[PDB]
Amino acid sequence: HVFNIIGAFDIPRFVYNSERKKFLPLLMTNHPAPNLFGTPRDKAEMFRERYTILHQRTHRHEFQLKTIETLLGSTTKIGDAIVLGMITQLKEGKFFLEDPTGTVQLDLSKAQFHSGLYTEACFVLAEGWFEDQVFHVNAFGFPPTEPSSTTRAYYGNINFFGGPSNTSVKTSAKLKQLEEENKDAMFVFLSDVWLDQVEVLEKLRIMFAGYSPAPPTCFILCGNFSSAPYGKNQVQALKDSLKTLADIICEYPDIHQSSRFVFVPGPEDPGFGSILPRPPLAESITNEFRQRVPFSVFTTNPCRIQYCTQEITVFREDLVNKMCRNCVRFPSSNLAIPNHFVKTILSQGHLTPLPLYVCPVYWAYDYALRVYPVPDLLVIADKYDPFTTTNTECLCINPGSFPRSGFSFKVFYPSNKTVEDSKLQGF
Amino acid sequence: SYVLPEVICRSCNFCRDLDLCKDSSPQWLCSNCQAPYDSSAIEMTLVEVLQKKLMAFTLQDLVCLKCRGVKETSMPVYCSCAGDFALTIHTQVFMEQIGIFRNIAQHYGMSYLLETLEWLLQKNP
Ligand SMILES: [Zn+2]
Ligand SMILES: [Zn+2]
Repeated sequence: HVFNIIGAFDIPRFVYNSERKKFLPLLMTNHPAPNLFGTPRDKAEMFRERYTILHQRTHRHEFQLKTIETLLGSTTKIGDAIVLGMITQLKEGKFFLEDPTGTVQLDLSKAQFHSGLYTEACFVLAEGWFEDQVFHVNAFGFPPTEPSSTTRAYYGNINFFGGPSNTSVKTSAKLKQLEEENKDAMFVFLSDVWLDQVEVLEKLRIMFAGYSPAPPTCFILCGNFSSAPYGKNQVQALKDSLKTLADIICEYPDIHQSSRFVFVPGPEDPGFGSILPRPPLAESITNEFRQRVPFSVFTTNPCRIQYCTQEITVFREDLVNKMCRNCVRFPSSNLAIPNHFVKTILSQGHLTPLPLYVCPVYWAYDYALRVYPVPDLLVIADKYDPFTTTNTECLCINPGSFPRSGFSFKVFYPSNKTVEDSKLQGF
Repeated sequence: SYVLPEVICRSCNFCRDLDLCKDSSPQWLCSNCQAPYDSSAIEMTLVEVLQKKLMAFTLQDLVCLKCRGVKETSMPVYCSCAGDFALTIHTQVFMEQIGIFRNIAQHYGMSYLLETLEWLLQKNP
């Protein structure tokens, strides 16, 4: 009840009801259950839900939005209009705006953008005028982000996050107590831990030695556990590497006996890593390691971690480059890319606010990639430079690629929501 | 039968497609030299074949049953007609693929491929 690891495929599914205006448990609805191989309808619902979660959220912030069918209908020029829709590039350079009621040709040639990383498939609030079946946009913006407190105020204490509890953990004065008492609680995040590289192993030793006098609550080691996924034989190389890691962890009894280890797999690791959510590394691959290090769990990607009253979502993906390669335009340089980036993820309330061809997702399981309600800590382990930002009450960090960031990693003290950094390059 | 396009013999570099159902001896020998193909390699290639096909399925085009028009948007549940969109890559055909692959695994001691297959099945009641 104090520390739970929730896999993507165990995330409680909720369906929004536009009528009762509430989120209902899957079995409490007439909505078909999810399967890996979905139906054409499922593929459509994927984006409908993405639109619906934003619509519902946006309708409460309050401006008068117009649907697209409303515009496509009109026989006259609609001077002013703000529409919530998804940007799609049907033809190169030709952009359109889509919503449940229809699609409309977009003219963004004179549009201005608020901060954020605007990409193909992002939902936006487009303000402008309409005439002759074309929507001329003056300004693009993102639907306003709704903080946890607000979501909780409207919907109650539904446990959207998942885990043992049947009610939100942010409403447990008991866990709040424990959370504030355990000031030494600490989570260490690393990414691209290439176990096949000698230097990576040497730096993990230094980390274990340095943490022995005060072993962290948990080490979250993120994916791409091999610097070389070409291989003389991939699966066995990974199994061998884990043997070495287990040996090193066992050589530091203080860490071995106190610290929990969580392994979040990357897109290049064995398994179906290129479609999300992806399952954990195969048990045949990890059995041996788990026998020597019983306090470990190999989870999905993304995955959710619940610690006392705090929600932590972890996602390993080279997301920033995907977003950049699919941008409508470059954001203004008066704000750093990670700040634009985080605004996007939270405003979209989704980890992969991109097209399926860019971020393949099992249609029926898209809801598992949601970032709403906003969590306490969002970890996007990316090969992109490390960073720590704070948007809408949510701490968002990226420890970066361990082997390529001078062996940098991030530390999170839950007691007072503080984030710290370390770098072992010089050793 | 089931063929793997151009498998390479690590011993002599001889390249040729390999029919897994027709070229067994439980092993697969190179045609040129008679070195046995690394089962481990075959297993992994089969796995990748499942991935590539699982990917093809996830990104497949959708067609209208009334007009043969490919879906060009994301949200519409129906077509400009009132026609329904249908899979261009079928679930049934994928399952069959899994049956074949599941057999080869059962017969050649490919525990890893069995695992992936099993998961692939468990997530589709
Ligand atoms: Zn040969
Ligand atoms: Zn049609």
